[PDB]
Amino acid sequence: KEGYLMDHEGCKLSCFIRPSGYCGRECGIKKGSSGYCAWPACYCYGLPNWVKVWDRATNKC
Repeated sequence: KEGYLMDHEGCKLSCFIRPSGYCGRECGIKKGSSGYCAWPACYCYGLPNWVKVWDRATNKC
């Protein structure tokens, strides 16, 4: 599964002025296989199906 990671508040995880590879790391902590800064937010590939990703409809940010 792919999508934007969220923080604890339901906001997309920002990658404004982060080092390169930040989003790949954060995606990997959630067991994703790849990620990148889809500026301004981290986007992941290869997440297991149980991982919650951002959804605009239900956003709480």
